[PDB]
Amino acid sequence: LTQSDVIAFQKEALFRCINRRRVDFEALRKQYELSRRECIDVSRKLANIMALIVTLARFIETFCTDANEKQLCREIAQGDETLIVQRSDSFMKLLTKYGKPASDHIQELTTELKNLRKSKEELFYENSQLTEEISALKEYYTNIIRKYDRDESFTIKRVFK
Amino acid sequence: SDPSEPLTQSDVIAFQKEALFRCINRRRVDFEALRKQYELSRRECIDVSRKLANIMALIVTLARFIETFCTDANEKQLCREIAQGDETLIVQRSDSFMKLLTKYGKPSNASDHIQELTTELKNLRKSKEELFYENSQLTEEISALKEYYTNIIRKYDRDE
Amino acid sequence: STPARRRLMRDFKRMKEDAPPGVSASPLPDNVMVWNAMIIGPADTPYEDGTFRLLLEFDEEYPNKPPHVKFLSEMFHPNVYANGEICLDILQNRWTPTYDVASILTSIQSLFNDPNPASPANVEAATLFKDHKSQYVKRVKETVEKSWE
Repeated sequence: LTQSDVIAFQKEALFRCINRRRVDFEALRKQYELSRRECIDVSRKLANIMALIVTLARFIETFCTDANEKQLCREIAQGDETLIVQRSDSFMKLLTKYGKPASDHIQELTTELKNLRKSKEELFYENSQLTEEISALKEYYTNIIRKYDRDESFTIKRVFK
Repeated sequence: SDPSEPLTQSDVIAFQKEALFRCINRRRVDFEALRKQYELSRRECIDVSRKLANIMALIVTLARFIETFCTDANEKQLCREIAQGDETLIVQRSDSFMKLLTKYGKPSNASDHIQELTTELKNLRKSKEELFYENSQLTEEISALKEYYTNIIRKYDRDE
Repeated sequence: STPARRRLMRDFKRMKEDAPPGVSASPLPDNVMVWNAMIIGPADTPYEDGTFRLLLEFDEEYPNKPPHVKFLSEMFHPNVYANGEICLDILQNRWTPTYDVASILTSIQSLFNDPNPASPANVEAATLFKDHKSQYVKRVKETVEKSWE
């Protein structure tokens, strides 16, 4: 655990420790990958039902005559899960109220598409940058720790002057 | 042994043990850093899945009402299947369910146009939402890893 | 007896008095003529911290002719044949009898640091050096760790 205690440890046992760590790491890594795959799955599932509901709130917003109705629809489109549940009852109350089966409007709809298009292109760019950063970061910090360990190694300094 | 001496047989095994520790330490730091990224992913799975059960409840509610306002058998069938609470069916029928909402939620050729438009909007939002959740998870991971290495580096710093 | 064994002996005193950092070498107590050596992989190279052992085989035409030098330890380097032979110019085409065992070993660590893909002995390593640098440093690193036995 410390360099002095390693000098105290025995040299075959250090190899056995290295392979204990290698196989523990491989376990942990298959575990990490399973976890991430689940997390991506639930997140895309959530992303999809949220997309359904905030898109719904915008159209039902368009059909509301009451200031409060429009307020609820807009707060829902904000896309916060907690608020969405809480306002769910009033939103259905609103949907029941307005469910009973021009030019400028399509213009807005396509404006929002382009804005989102631009938002998604950006979000993708920043995701790419974030992944790069994690990798850079693990590498940067590991390097500093390697250097610290080398600088407190005495065998090193006596082998090299 | 003194530096003005040729490296002896004990010296070689000593250097190798110190190198062995440094290898162990590196694989141990890398492993505990992985430990933290995994514990974080587990917490986020718990959180997103709580959120998904809740919003699926909302979807099931929505599906019962649109089921009620349906004229054609196929529509009623889709609504009932969604009201079942299946997570894969909602993904697949996301477009047809959205079209059903737009058709019944509201009191010629322009209506069909606005339906096409808002289905596209829902799908761009689904993408924006995925990318938003993934970017949030990514930044939580960067934050956790910074907090992990910084602490080891500071233990070393006080070990002057 | 001869001047060759005495030139080997001057090389020894050289190692004892001025041992270059991260190298060691000594001939068998009986046979001045054969030498155990070892290089340590310098810092900041992918061979970092390795403890590679080396055999030098001399004869009676030295310092005129160099010894034959081969790594004993398992190796992975573009300038190393699968049998230890080393593709170094100072040994194959630019030798000078002024060179001693110390100078020879120092040049080999210089090579651990500067792989020469232009005279590739081991193909796999000269390629991985250029195509898949991460797979290369992984291969070399498992080499370094087996060297510790």
